[PDB]
Amino acid sequence: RIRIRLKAFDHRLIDQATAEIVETAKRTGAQVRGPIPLPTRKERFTVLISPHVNKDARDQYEIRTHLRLVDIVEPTEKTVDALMRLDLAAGVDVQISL
Amino acid sequence: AKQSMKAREVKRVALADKYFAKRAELKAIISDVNDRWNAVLKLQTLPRDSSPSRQRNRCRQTGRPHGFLRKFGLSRIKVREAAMRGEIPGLKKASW
Amino acid sequence: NQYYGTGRRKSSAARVFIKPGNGKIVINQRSLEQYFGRETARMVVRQPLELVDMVEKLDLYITVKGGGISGQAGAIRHGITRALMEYDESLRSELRKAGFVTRDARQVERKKVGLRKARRRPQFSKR
Amino acid sequence: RRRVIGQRKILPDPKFGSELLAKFVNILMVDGKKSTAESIVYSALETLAQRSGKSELEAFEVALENVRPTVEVKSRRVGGSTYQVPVEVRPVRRNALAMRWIVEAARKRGDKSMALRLANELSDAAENKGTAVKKREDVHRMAEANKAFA
Amino acid sequence: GQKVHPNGIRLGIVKPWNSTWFANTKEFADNLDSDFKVRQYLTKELAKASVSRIVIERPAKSIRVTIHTARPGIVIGKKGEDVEKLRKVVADIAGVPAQINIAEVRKPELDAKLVADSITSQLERRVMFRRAMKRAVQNAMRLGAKGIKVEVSGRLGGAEIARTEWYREGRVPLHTLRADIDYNTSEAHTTYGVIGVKVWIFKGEI
Amino acid sequence: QDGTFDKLTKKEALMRTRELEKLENSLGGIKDMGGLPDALFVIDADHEHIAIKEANNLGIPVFAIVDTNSDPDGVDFVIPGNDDAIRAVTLYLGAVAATVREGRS
RNA sequence: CGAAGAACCUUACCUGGUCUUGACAUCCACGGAAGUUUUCAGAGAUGAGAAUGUGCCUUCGGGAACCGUGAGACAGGUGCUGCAUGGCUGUCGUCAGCUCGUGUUGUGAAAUGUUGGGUUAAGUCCCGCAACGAGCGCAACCCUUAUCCUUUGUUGCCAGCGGUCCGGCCGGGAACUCAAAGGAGACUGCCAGUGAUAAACUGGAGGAAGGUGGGGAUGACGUCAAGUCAUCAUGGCCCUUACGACCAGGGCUACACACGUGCUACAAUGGCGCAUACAAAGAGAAGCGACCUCGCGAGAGCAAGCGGACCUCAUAAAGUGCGUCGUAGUCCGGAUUGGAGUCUGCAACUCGACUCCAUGAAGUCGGAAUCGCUAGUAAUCGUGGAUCAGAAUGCCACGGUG
RNA sequence: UUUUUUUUUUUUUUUUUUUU
Repeated sequence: RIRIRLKAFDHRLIDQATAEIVETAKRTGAQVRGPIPLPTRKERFTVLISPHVNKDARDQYEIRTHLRLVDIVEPTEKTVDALMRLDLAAGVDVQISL
Repeated sequence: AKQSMKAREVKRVALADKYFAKRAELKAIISDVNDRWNAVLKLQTLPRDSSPSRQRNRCRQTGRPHGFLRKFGLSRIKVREAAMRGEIPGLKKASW
Repeated sequence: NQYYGTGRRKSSAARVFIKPGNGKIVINQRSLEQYFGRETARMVVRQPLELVDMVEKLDLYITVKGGGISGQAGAIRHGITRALMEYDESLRSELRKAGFVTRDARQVERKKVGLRKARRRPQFSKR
Repeated sequence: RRRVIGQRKILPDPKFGSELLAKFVNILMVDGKKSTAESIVYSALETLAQRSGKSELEAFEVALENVRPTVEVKSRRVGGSTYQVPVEVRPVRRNALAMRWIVEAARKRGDKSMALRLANELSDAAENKGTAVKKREDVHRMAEANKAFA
Repeated sequence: GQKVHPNGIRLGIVKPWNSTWFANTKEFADNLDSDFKVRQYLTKELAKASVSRIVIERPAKSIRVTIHTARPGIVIGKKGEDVEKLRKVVADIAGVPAQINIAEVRKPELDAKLVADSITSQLERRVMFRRAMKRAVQNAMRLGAKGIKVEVSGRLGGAEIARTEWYREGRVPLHTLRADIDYNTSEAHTTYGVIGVKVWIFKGEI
Repeated sequence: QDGTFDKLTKKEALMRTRELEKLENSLGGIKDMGGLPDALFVIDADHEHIAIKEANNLGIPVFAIVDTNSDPDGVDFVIPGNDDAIRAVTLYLGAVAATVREGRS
């Protein structure tokens, strides 16, 4: 139960990233988990871009900031290794640390 | 008291280990109530100005100390920009 | 084979199963009268099963995660409403005709700024 | 105010199937706590029954007959001055009002515990002696009489 | 009785940014700081044909500077010697390189700004610019638009005089986050005090 | 003339079917108006009301079937007759409607 | 009150000790390697000594980190006016808004669709009336529900069995809570009564809400010539031997007076003594800390752990079973005063904040007359948080016997 | 076209220049 806490700004990017592990870190060992979410930060966003001090111009946006547990039952090198070889996919913050 | 004692803290703040909290790791053990050597503490207490834990602090994003919100790292007057750049992530429509 | 239900009232956080026959009502490891022994609300948790002759035909097993007996006494109501809804379609009428089908959702347009009721609009006989 | 949404429906009592006994103790509460107060009022119907050794619940109505009113007087100035004008309380308000008069006597009424106040006060009611009968009868000596001045 | 930005509140909807760049957690402060300074320098270089849009992109903190002016040929120089200069003095503050890209203001008459830079130039002649103010709006309106409202506040008379004047050469749907509208400004002096002109250019409906 | 009037929401489109109900019944004989009228042919003076006032302000020709309550000095053409009902107008109109096309030549 | 800590405190002010380029920060002129450690003075600012140190490019040039003294330019403060103005917030406001691009009866302050018939709780809807329609309010996007639908199985979490050394313990699998992303389904839908088979209003098929289903929310013009004038953003105008900036002290609380806000004490629908059944709302490395050692305890120590259901702070109070008082100023009243101790601190004492034992000031149901509070809502029944080297009873928000 | 539920409540000073 080593918890690789995958996250991104968008749902689209974390989807592609977990879908590689649940198959490839599963190859000869664990039933590796990956869809299982956390308190996903669906809030509202406000930054000022008013060209002078006059009415509003604080253009309100929306976010996903979506997060999941990848879970590996044993460190078993002969099954996990593809997730450590996945280093090149920089845009997903993986928080392996436990 | 505006820019003030900054000039006095900056010259001794970074050495609070050397003044106490690593200089203590042999002689300060005996010197405690739990250990009773009565002779000792009273001759480590002399540095007075550095004497930790004491730091007047540096609110930086405000040029002077109109207070300082330790939960948030900003002055007591400063809140309203965080609705206009997100530095307080629960700053939304008020609970009253 | 078997049936099920779950509820959310005051604040339980409890479930129920149904098993084929012999007519009892347990709570994990003790009987109903042990878990609710003086709580005046103890009577309702079996009452729409006893109707349809449970004694040799149905049997009941409750489990819990927020004990809360003054809410649990009705959380079990909507729960056992669910269990029955797949055993017998006919009792949708019964459960409805006696209220057992309902769950907790209604305030009556209440206080937000200070006026007691706040949806009903300004009103006349010509103005 | 145009909607028919008004009053409180509740369930009946846990032993004998009446909204009467439920509402009765559901005034007597004075601080909430319902369940044990319903158990004390059960003991009140038993401590009533110790007067005969039969079904004295058959006498709970017989007593409350002397304590249900007809009249109530409300805030009325419609002829330039105080002008009452009772008008009747509806069929359902009849014994719900009597609880208030039983409770407002019971609160301080001096008997041997919480049940034995309501047992004795409903004994007195049965015999027309009741504090609740006297509280009723005073608004009958007052309001029901001003029916000839309205 | 309100001044109301149509711009800024709606960046993705026909009104593109003054800056679109990305700094994380710690790295925001010196970016923003420089975002006033390179802007300062650029406009005093450009003022010989102004700057309609002053577009600071930052592809890797280093700065893809994108400058709409009426006459590129004077900031290009005699071909390339001011493009060297600018790229030096806009990188210098930032500490990182700044790729100076031009654009041409496609006819100044139609623009998000240059209607205000025409009227505020006239206050440097010091004589009665009113002879030329409604005129220079109505000229630019024969070459583009469907409505415009224009406001001047300032010191526009003599000795102690400060007052404010308002004008309407067409209708103005005031905020509409679907329309082609632009709000903007420009600022003058006349040896007594400020003359600050503002515009609402109702160009088109959608 | 096609089917695209039925778009978006049916209530957003029935809002305009009510606009049809209130406008084609009130303007259905003048749906174009790319230039002004040149002459006014008319059968009332007090309900129709405005028509004779607008005409006289602009100096327009007017052809008007009228009775004993009239003011004949506000029309180019009085035609003396019973003011109302379908019998009276129908005596005059089958010549009017012919002439306004057969006279084109 | 601002003050969410008027006894280092963001300093009023009472002062005394320095100054008026001052604490902070530049452009040239000649020059410097930057700092660690005590000793004696001093209330702080600052004063007098003694030792120990010598960095990176390296054109040996120019300087960096980084410290100087000497030039000319040259530094600052909540000072309120709403009234140059823009954001912003309010109680009025969930009224279905006004006034206008044209027109024209009114010269103009009259609104000019509110008029004339009727019709609805409703500017409700049939029309009419010399009235258009132009778009910013409209039409509504929302958040949380709540019930579920797929993909799910999460420290979660346990249907049905696998071992039990009796702990979901560890095997073992996918019913559902949970966690939750994409999202989704309730409409006069069909039944009776209502009347004009309009209206809509009632009960109900059917339901997790019902006729905005609830709770948050946005809060248009019009908003008192009201604010935020103590971060606002800035036009008109401040004092500048000054409202500019360094630093140690202290004293705000008295006491006759009230008067209230906030606290309670007047005993059994109470508690008191032993024993028994169930929730959680929260905040959490300037962190929060169990088990476990020494305990009369405030309070010491050991330290697993725990970063977001794992660590911990609640073992809500009610209630329930068995005993004890016997209506009794006590057994309850902490008003408080005999002594005893503490967590920090330059600091609390004429200034607190809490603890251990002795105790015991008003106490027994107060009148007049300042508004709480209609519903899942005030009696009733708790727990948390920040300011900040920190003790608010202020307030602030959701749960639940009722 | 009977219309007494108490009689009274100090001066100021608001008031964003101006020809059009």
